[PDB]
Amino acid sequence: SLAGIGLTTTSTFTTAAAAKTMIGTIDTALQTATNKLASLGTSSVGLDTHLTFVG
Amino acid sequence: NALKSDFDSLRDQIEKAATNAKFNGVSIADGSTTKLTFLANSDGSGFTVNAKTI
Repeated sequence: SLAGIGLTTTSTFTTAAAAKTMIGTIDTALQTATNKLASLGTSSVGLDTHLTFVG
Repeated sequence: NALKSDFDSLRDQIEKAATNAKFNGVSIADGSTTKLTFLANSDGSGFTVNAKTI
């Protein structure tokens, strides 16, 4: 969620200079979001493997 | 007097021709601003074009 990735809701850029830092903020947000989703995918594969073994 | 009036007309013409050269409200020939910065990199770094008032 917006708090989770550090975006901070109701956070915009009022001038043409805050956008120069918003670029980097969105880059970091995208990086950490993709990392979290990769971890979730790994966990799902683990669940599948253990289910097979339990069978 | 005729040559002076010709001179004055041509000067007024230069002024009109100079102040009308705006695209989208922004221009680099009137002298309104000191420089224009465009995007040049996917991270925000800019391409700088100084202003050349004419």
